Amino acid sequence: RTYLYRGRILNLALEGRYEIVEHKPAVAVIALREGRMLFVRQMRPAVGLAPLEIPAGLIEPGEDPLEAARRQLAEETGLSGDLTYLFSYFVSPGFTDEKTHVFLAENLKEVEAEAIEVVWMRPEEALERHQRGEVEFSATGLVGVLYYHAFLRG
Amino acid sequence: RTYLYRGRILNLALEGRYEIVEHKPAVAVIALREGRMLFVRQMRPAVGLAPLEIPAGLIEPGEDPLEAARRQLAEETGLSGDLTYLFSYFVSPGFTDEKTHVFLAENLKEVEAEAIEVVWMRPEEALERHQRGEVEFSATGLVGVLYYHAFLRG
Ligand SMILES: [Mg+2]
Ligand SMILES: [Mg+2]
Repeated sequence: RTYLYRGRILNLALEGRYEIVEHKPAVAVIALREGRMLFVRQMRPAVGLAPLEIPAGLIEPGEDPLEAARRQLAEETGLSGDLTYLFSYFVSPGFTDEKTHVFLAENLKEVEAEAIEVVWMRPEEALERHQRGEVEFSATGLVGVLYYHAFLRG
Repeated sequence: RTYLYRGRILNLALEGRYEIVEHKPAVAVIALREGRMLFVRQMRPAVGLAPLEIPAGLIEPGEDPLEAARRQLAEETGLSGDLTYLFSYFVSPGFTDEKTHVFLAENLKEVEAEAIEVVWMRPEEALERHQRGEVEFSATGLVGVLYYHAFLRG
């Protein structure tokens, strides 16, 4: 593997003819309260709009997935809860190695009081708005919505 | 936006301090038959392993999402079916603009008879194997699994 670029959040390398973007692993947190899911929105220059996502971020040096999940939840929403590991996925294995570890958060407590907008919304409504073309989803946002519809309903 | 690299499936640009990877949009197809979901696996140099995915691929010039979905299903699995658009998502809006359009395929018919391995598997079993750390998921594979558990069960 030969490198063409070493950046802040990514490296661009060539492995033969394959173009590979190395990227730090990430975490995402699914949280439900009173039937609303905890979504967040922020300007995303890469896409030119603010898609509906769930608390997420990169895992930093020294941190493991669970710890990063805690930090991202607190830094983006000011909350903490009991986290449980759910599953993981590669965002787009065809060109990048970014892997995302998803956690479920329960018994949320506000521990703190912005570039990131906190958007509490019933998953049913998020799905409907998307179907109506009013909002876009990030992989984490869609995963949160589908996960809810599959195992957390009522 | 200034470009540092123009490749085959991606461009690397800088928008101020933001590192942005331009990528063609993609499609993914969820298909269930006799309780098994249509997964596919292939060597993915970017991740160094073969994660569990569902039929997917890039949308080529002149093609719209629905047409690309048809092609990817036929080229990777040799099947065709009645496709319905479900939803879309940005794989990782923090650095790339790759957007994936997901479709549901029903009434599958084999129209044709490999780098891509066809893996029919009950979603329940795919989820269990993943939980056991025996298989990894791509975003498309996980989305397929969660979608099934949420709206196609029985
Ligand atoms: Mg961070
Ligand atoms: Mg193709």
